[PDB]
Amino acid sequence: FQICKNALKLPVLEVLPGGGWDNLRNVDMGRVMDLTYTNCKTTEDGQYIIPDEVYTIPQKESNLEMNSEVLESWMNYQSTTSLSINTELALFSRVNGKFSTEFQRMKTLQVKDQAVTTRVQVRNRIYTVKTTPTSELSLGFTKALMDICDQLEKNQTKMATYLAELLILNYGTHVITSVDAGAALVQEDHVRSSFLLDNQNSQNTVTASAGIAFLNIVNFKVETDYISQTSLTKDYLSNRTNSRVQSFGGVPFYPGITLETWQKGITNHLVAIDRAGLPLHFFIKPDKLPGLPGPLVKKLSKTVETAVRHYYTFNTHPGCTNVDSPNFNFQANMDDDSCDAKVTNFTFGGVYQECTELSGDVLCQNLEQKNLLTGDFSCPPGYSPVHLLSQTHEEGYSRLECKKKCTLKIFCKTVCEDVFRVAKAEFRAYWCVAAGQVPDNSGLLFGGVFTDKTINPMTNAQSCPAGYIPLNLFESLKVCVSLDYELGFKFSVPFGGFFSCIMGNPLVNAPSLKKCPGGFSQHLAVISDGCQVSYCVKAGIFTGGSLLPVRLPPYTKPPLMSQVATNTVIVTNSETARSWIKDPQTNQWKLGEPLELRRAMTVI
Amino acid sequence: FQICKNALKLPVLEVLPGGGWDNLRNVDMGRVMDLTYTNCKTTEDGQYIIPDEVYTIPQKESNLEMNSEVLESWMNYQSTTSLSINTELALFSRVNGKFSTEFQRMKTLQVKDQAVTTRVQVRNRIYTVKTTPTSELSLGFTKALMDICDQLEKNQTKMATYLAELLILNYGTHVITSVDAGAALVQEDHVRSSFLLDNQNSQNTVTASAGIAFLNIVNFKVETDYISQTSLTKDYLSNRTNSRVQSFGGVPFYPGITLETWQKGITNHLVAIDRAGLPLHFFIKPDKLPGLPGPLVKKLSKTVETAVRHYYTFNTHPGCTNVDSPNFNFQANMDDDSCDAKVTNFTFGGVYQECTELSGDVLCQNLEQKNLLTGDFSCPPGYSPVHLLSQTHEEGYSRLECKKKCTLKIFCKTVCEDVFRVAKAEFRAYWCVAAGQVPDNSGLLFGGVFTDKTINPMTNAQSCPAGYIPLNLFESLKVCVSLDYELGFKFSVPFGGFFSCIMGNPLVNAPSLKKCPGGFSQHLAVISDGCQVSYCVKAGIFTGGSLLPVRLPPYTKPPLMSQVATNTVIVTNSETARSWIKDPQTNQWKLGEPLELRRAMTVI
Amino acid sequence: FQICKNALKLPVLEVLPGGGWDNLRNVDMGRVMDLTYTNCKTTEDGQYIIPDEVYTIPQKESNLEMNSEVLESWMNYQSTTSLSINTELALFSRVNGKFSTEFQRMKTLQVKDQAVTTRVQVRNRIYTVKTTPTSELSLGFTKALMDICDQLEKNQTKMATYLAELLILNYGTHVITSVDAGAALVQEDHVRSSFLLDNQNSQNTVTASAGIAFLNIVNFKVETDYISQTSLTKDYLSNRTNSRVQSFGGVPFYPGITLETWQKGITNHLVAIDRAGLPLHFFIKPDKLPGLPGPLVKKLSKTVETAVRHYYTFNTHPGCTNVDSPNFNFQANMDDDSCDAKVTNFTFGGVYQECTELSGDVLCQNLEQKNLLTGDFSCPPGYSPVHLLSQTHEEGYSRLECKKKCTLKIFCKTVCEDVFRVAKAEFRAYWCVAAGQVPDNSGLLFGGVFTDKTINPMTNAQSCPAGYIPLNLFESLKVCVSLDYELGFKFSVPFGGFFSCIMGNPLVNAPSLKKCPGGFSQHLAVISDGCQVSYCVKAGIFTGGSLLPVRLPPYTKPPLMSQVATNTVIVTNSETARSWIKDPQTNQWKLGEPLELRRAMTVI
Amino acid sequence: HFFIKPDKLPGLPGPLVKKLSKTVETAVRHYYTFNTHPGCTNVDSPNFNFQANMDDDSC
Ligand SMILES: *[C@@H]1O[C@H](CO)[C@@H](O)[C@H](O)[C@H]1NC(C)=O
Ligand SMILES: *[C@@H]1O[C@H](CO)[C@@H](O)[C@H](O)[C@H]1NC(C)=O
Ligand SMILES: *[C@@H]1O[C@H](CO)[C@@H](O)[C@H](O)[C@H]1NC(C)=O
Ligand SMILES: *[C@@H]1O[C@H](CO)[C@@H](O)[C@H](O)[C@H]1NC(C)=O
Ligand SMILES: *[C@@H]1O[C@H](CO)[C@@H](O)[C@H](O)[C@H]1NC(C)=O
Ligand SMILES: *[C@@H]1O[C@H](CO)[C@@H](O)[C@H](O)[C@H]1NC(C)=O
Repeated sequence: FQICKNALKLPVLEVLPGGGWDNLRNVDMGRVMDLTYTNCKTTEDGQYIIPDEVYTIPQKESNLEMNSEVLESWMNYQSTTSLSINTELALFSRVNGKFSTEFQRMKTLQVKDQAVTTRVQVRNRIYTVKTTPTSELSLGFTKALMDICDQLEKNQTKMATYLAELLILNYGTHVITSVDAGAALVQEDHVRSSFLLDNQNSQNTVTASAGIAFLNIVNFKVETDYISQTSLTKDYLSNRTNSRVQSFGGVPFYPGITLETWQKGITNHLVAIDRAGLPLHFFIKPDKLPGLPGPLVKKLSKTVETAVRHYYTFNTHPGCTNVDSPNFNFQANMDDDSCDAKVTNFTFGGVYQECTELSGDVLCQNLEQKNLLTGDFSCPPGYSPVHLLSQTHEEGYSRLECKKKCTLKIFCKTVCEDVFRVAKAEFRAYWCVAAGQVPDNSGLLFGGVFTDKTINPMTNAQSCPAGYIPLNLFESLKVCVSLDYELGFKFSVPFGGFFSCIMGNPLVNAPSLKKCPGGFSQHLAVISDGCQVSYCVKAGIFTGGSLLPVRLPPYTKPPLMSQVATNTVIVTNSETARSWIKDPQTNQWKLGEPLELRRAMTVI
Repeated sequence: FQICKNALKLPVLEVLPGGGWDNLRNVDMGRVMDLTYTNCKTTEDGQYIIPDEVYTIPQKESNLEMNSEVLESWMNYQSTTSLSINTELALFSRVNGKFSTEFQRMKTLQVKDQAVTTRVQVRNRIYTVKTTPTSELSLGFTKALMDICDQLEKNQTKMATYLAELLILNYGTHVITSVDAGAALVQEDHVRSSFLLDNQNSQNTVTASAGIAFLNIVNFKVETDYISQTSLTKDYLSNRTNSRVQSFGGVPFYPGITLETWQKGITNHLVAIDRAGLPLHFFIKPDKLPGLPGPLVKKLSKTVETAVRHYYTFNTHPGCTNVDSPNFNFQANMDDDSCDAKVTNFTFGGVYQECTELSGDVLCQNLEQKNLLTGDFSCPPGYSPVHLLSQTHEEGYSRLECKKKCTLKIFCKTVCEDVFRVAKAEFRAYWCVAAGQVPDNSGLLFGGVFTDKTINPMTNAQSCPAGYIPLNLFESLKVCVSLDYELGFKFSVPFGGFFSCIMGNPLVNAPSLKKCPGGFSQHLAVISDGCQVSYCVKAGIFTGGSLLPVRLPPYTKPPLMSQVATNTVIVTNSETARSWIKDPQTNQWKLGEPLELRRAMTVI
Repeated sequence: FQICKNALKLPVLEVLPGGGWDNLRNVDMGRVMDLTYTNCKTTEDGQYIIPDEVYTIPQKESNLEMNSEVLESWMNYQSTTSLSINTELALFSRVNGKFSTEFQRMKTLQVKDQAVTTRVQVRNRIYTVKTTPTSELSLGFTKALMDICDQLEKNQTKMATYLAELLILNYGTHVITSVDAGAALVQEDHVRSSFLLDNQNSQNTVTASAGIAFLNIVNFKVETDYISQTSLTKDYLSNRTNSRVQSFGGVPFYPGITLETWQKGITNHLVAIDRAGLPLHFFIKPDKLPGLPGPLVKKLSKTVETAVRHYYTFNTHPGCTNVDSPNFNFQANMDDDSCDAKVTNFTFGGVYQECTELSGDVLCQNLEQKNLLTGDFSCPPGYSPVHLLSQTHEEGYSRLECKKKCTLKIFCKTVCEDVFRVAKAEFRAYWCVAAGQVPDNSGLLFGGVFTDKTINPMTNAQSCPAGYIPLNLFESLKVCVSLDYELGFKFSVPFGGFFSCIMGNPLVNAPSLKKCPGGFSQHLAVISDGCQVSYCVKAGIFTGGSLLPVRLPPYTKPPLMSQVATNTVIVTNSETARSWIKDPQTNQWKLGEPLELRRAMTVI
Repeated sequence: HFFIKPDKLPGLPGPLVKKLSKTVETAVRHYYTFNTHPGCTNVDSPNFNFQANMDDDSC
């Protein structure tokens, strides 16, 4: 786009709608649109140039909120940088933006201080920039798309999902279509809930005081002299906690910039104020990719959909988030009435595993372990076996076969042959529940849980407590269970249930959703081939504390190539008489009846 | 248009009438007009150039409303950015602009604070820019039009509607014809209804105080000194809540800009102040598209009409919106006298489903489920079966058939054939109503509802309450029904009725409109192939709370190609002796008698 | 990139996401991306140019935190220079940044003064710069990658791990993908915990005082006059310890720079504010390196993974870090409930070694030593032998063989032949534990430990205490054990247990994790061929004191070439029919069936 | 001594470079031990050695 800047001496449009966007991480991950500047299309005013596949409608509407916008609960989270994306009725609208760099701070300021958040935003959005419907894709994005297509062609349903998760990590969860270019001047003013409970009838005065304080802090730079200083403003400042005036656009903010010099500061600076986009799985349509065939593009879109879904469900964590309730879970984003649900107590029953291995019995015996009570895969008397996960495990083993041909024993040289013998071993995890009123003595007491990735919240380290035996559940899931009841009673915590991605725990009252009852705090334990297993515990002190970080894709190490690579040179549909033949090129699909019939007669 | 800027050193007209416009989202979605600058046609003053297919009549009328414009109820919603579009007698004039970024804030400020909105607008509209009647269409818009035409040609009545909904998402619901270029300076000053009830005879003084406060806040930048400061102004500021001075045009606003420097700021900035346009389905006329045939263009216009209708009815939600009434529904946009209607109570009867599948019985048994009371598709004694939806469901299944030809067992290679076996399974949902005075013990109690898309407002999460069995209605509609009466009485809520897009519930008193009686709050449940099904519940606390977000098109995942693609090379009319023959090109329709008769003799 | 600076007179983007990043050392080690400037791609504003394989999304969001951010405990460590990397759920998220130049100072200020840290940060991040997914690698990084590949090809599994550790030392542990270019103005204000315990209800005032003090120190440069000076500010300054206003970006900070001149100072200066990247072992994918084969790249990635793991576990040290507890370990980064664990006391049992040498018995007898009590490899009565390490040791011996051919005894000249006879000697270390209640008289008392690398914390020098015999454990591990009980009782310290990388000590209660019980402080002793052995001691005064420095890779001297170099010209997979043939070039892998079958028939 | 690796010097052979690195290592060691002097460095103790750098509990 440098040729257009040379021909037209004016800065390029700063924020562009072309490119992927992540709802959780709250950042634009990658570029999904090519956005060529072959023709120097500019904004209707001589200020910014725009790519050819993007049109802009200049709104240039500047608002001056004289009073603050109060957010009582943080479940809504009317976000600043993206209000039209964190609000859509997506797969999960509640956790649409609950992992942002802004919402994390807002949450740690709202629950740890019992203080609602009030913002005084001055958003002078300049351009509502939008993508042209007939826009192409960027070379990197379409290259990753074609790579996922070729990997779905080679019957690698695990490697294709892994590459889709990598694409989401590199291109977000939503393709931005609309974006409100402009600037913002927000003061995320958190104020105690008791200040609103004492001024519920005078909330208008609270909002007015917040707004005038924002205004006089922006312009004056002097804290001893402000405008409209009253007693209620002093009480507001006294009940005020963690004030921060954040200018999302324009020249970087300081308490000295008069709002005239701030609004005039928007001449080159134009940041996304209200970006709105559709999910990327919906963006990849059969007409969007001309060379790639229709049904294959639809299968790839379904793969991207299920990968975005695995991203969402693994990222979000269900649990009550009511500040006053005792079973309040701080880490949870999406809240159900678990804290309000009747509290109970369950006795854990133990876990065992089965080995079904090809060869080399040393590797599956590591993941295989028996019960603590009985010592065998049989369920303890009085409990019911519940299935958790039925998938295969494999790790690569590098073997090199060397045969040396040595003449006169001085020309001796070693030449080898690298062989990678990936061994697959089926593994299944089972855990039982007290379906009957069995004695609590037999009831194993859950003491904690840890693997090499997460940290045991009870011990604050990747370690097994004293007196407990580590039980390897799948590969590295080390559950710590008490060999006896009393000596491990003070340290341990009542169990909540083990539920996985395919099958849930029966503890919720015969339908049983993938959740733990009795107001127990749920946490993730292990991810395995795009499937999660979760542990739930009593809502104690260790359930809260720190905020859970954002889990990022991919959710598995690169799956090894167990299946052989396939070349689906011919693609067919049973519904319609539509086919697609692969040319000698890598990705060049063309319609032809003779070639199709010939290659079909050859393959079958 | 850069050649005209080089030849004539002056900025281009900022806002243009060419382009689509969405009534609900309140933004210009896409460009429907080409707007070529082949001839450098300018405004009659040397300030802005205009496209060749657009003429402008300069009004340059500047108004200074010294007093505010009060809006008692928000049902009218005289919008700021578009007053001539949100007022037309369209398909739904009440919800014409009820999903705007402005109206949402106005509503949350009007009902949550019981405060009417008053605006002091200074709209100096400069140019009443209008489109030439003999104007062509943009390449992207006409390309999407031709795509919808070709898809209606291939007998894909579902994919064509999906592409029409996508076009509406990309080109809005109204093609703008007139637009009032200019700037605005509005103060959306919300003031309590009690302040107007106490000053009903002195509303003129309230409006004067609002206007003078707007004026002295715009110019002075000093809050301690204003002009015409009286006691009534102080009472107005005391009863004032969420003031915001929003300048829709010109240089971005700040409390320091004297209105002289604001009005002089309009030299390059020209935003749409009063945009007026006709719906896009009416814009696509037989004479608008020369190559595309007449009756096919009319069928495409009817498709766009029904798609805009599906957009509207799915977006809008009917329910009483009277602040004082107990059955007030906050989310509802269009209001009938439901809250004033006589309150009742109905006992829910249960839902069952039928499977009619081609092959592979595993997929339809997921959507098929029996009654909770009886356990069979038979209606419970004393109830009447009511039909909800009769449409087919299908999901794609990717199957690849591989036959390997391996010589010496070392040249072994796998070559497959991608086959997509879309399986269609007819599904029908039925729910019964207590036509007679049946016991309430048998009457199933509605506990809530959720799918993978929406969120259960009772549980605030996508989850089934404890003690309830999830009932899959169509694909993912998981209704939670109580197995017993008492234990689930405190959590559940009296039912309101299930009504779908094709058939409504008989609960409204034998004609039965698609609505729920007794002042019950209505909400959307599932969209399926452009058809909506709705659930209605007692107007409790959970019905209000947050405002319902804007539902966006398309209202279904891309429908799979079940029907075979067709090439209607010949098009005929039974009324008139008019035909249209397809040339070897993609879209090139030409009149010819010999070609028509020959190809007709060949096809039939 | 100088051609783009000549064509476009503007500074290059200062911080770039391309390049490796070390989590522990908290610095960008090396460059992992080539970042060519073949096309002069610039930022969307005329301020900075960017490499072709890097795109930037300008956020330009400037925040002004009016109140401080309090960190009660230093276990979370929300870092300033990298908040999105020290938070990810990596192999070890607790020690993700516990070896930074910032965290070391924060720790020595937090525990030695019992003072929590509060920061008032002004981070005006300008560009969220990100790497293109289809980006190549830098010549040096890909050269080191190819070197590790060739060394894994030559069956040097130790030299390959050594080169991987060297690469991590030269390219960090994480490949940066996202980076928030900008500036920061942070005041790491440490304040006593008693000041927060006395103002727990008034923590908002403490944060406000910290923020206003930051603001008035930044701008005024005069310490006698500040704004908003109250009594609580004076109490804050009285309880204040080690204040430091650190500007991470922009023009270097001084108390005179008004924040206007600081924010305006960001025109060329752009430092990483929030850098986010994935681990480098995950960055090296089969598609990232085209020439290098797939399974070999996967094996190299596993080698880099295990080398990063050895870096992490050797760097981190587990031990309780609770300030109030008596068993507080200052050096420990990751904390378990060891201090809270029941305190015990164990009697050390002694160490012996075995020699299994090829030839030249002088070298293994140095590492071999018998027990002090018994004087033989037999375990003392009442103890249980525990294995520590089973690996081979070797050191190079240079021998030159000279035979002189001298004519007339005056032409006499010496010509030799350098021969390097690396001698490998197997060595095993065993140490016993009092499995039974043996007398304490026989129980050897652990007096200390030292080698040539670390320093004995009891003697503060590499020396053996008087009256103790040095016991060489592996090569240089000189454990000092008491020959008697009483005379060495005052100097010595109760033992905690010897646990190594492969096998742990059985002192933790038959599973025994690699840890020491009873709240004993753990320290590293010796690293040997990528394996660590650790000694644990009673949590006394000498366990704290100074902070442990950062252990840096490689964790072994260059392993001698014991195994012969191999040329795996052919690489094969047993799962898929995929192979890779080496061309006469160094690293040029190409697919061919005839060449593969021929060379396979030749090698086997 | 660690910087001089077999790959750092291409012309010079591997084992000879390793022997030279061991020579540089032992020379740096002779530099260190000859430079440093062990002795107690506690100001209050009577046997305080001022010249000593590294301190053991000799005093
Ligand atoms: C394709 O992958 C699936 C899933 O692992 C497997 O069941 C099937 O046998 C594979 N087919 C071929 C031809 O590799
Ligand atoms: C909040 O304001 C009330 C009003 O007087 C005051 O009594 C109270 O002390 C304030 N709280 C704080 C924490 O300053
Ligand atoms: C066209 O579509 C309709 C609606 O699905 C269907 O009834 C009809 O059989 C189809 N005709 C052809 C020729 O595909
Ligand atoms: C509104 O104005 C009346 C007039 O005196 C006053 O009594 C009342 O307190 C005001 N309400 C608020 C909320 O300030
Ligand atoms: C390769 O190295 C391994 C590990 O030291 C050794 O066991 C094996 O014998 C070596 N093979 C060759 C051919 O050098
Ligand atoms: C901390 O502040 C309190 C409040 O008066 C004061 O009593 C105390 O002396 C202060 N501590 C220090 C170390 O200045």
